[PDB]
Amino acid sequence: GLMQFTLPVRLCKEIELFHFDIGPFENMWPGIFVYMVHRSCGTSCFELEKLCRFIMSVKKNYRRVPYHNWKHAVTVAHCMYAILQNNHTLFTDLERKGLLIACLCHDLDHRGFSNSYLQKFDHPLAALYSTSTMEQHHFSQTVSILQLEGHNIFSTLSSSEYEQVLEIIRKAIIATDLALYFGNRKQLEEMYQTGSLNLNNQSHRDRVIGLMMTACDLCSVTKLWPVTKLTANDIYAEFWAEGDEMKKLGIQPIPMMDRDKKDEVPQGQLGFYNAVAIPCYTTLTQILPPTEPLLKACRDNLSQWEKVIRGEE
Ligand SMILES: Cn1cc(-c2ccccc2)nc1C#Cc1ccc2nc(C3CC3)c(CO)n2n1
Ligand SMILES: [Mg+2]
Ligand SMILES: [Zn+2]
Repeated sequence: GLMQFTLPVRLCKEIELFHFDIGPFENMWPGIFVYMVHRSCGTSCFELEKLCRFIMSVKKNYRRVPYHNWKHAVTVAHCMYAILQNNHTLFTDLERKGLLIACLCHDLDHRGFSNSYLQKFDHPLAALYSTSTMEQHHFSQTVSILQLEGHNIFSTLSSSEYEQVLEIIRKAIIATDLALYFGNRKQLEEMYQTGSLNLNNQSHRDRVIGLMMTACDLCSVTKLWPVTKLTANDIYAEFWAEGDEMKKLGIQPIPMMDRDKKDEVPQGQLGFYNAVAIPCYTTLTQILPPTEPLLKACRDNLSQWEKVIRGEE
């Protein structure tokens, strides 16, 4: 009832900042997430015994892959927490509630392979879900954990609030499909610039929550350089394993996934910052001005990749 979660001082302060790293102590990550729900949503959003049981089933359903693991789930939710705390009054009670959960769940049961590798391997999930294959699976796994006994953290919501919150979570998780990001950002750019962007238009809110989801999902490019650079090793560890598997199916993988083309990593990061990360955080900053630190941190890391190329590290 009167049972606040507290963090040591350095964490209590740094968790409010966009560039926070949740640290290497896995056993503190659930405490961090509950702390964020309590401050973002209130101590009354969720029955604590249910939330804790839900967090631990979510954790169990993430796998020990190098990048798309439980640490990423909690990192992406912390970024969403920072956006919600710096844009307090722009979001409904239900949006606050759905989005942190969506972020914790957005990569449930990921195997460390792209939608592309599933389709070329001809994985059962690719016939059940022809587009956003893994992302429809992540949502399906979320609804499964919600229907386990003692796990329905949304039990107190009305029939119709429950359905809105599962619909916010479904669109939030689908939007983490980066193939959908490009179109969704282009539309958001045009609506903002011609002045048509309207946050009372539910289809516009959808778009805006989708862009936040892409921003939170890519938030490793907004950390301090030593965090960003070591995360790149985890990311390439998956991409190269998928490369290996492509070659096993008789297919030349794209260079990004070819461990034989390691040399050209720095130049490939530039591509990614310019083609994906910078545009994402630019459009997000225009629509939500208090998210600017994400843009500035991204630009700092692009500039660190330029330095890697010029032999200066
Ligand atoms: C487009 N491309 C081409 C090549 C390439 C070409 C030739 C030889 C070697 C590599 N590499 C890339 C790349 C990338 C990439 C993709 C997703 C992603 N998410 C994140 C953080 C949010 C987690 C990072 C940053 O690490 N990334 N980075
Ligand atoms: Mg994903
Ligand atoms: Zn993700």
